[PDB]
Amino acid sequence: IGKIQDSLSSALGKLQDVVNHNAQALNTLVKQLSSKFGAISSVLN
Amino acid sequence: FNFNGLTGTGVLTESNKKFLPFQQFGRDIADTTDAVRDPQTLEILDITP
Ligand SMILES: *[C@@H]1O[C@H](CO)[C@@H](O[C@@H]2O[C@H](CO)[C@@H](O)[C@H](O)[C@H]2NC(C)=O)[C@H](O)[C@H]1NC(C)=O
Repeated sequence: IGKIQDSLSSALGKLQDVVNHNAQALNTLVKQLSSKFGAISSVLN
Repeated sequence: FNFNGLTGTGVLTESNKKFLPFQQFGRDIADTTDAVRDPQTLEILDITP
């Protein structure tokens, strides 16, 4: 039990992955609010 | 609000960031305006939704 504590204190990639994927998708969603898709601008004003 | 071209909506608040003395407004990651500089008094103000 004393070695678990060292090996961690010094591995949680499966938890870090989930977080990264969700953030990478939420950023791609917002970065699409600045494309024209074939219009004169990206702003309704 | 309209700051010499920047058109937007939101609450304006006194800031504590420091632009460089040629930068007008600040942007976030994902590219949304979140700070401005008032042209007349030259102070930085945050823009919250
Ligand atoms: C724009 O004009 C206003 C006045 O019309 C300037 O305001 C002055 O600011 C100084 C601060 O350095 C004060 O001492 C003066 O009393 C202010 N004048 C008035 C009438 O309030 C303002 O500074 C100008 N913009 C810039 C960037 O200088």
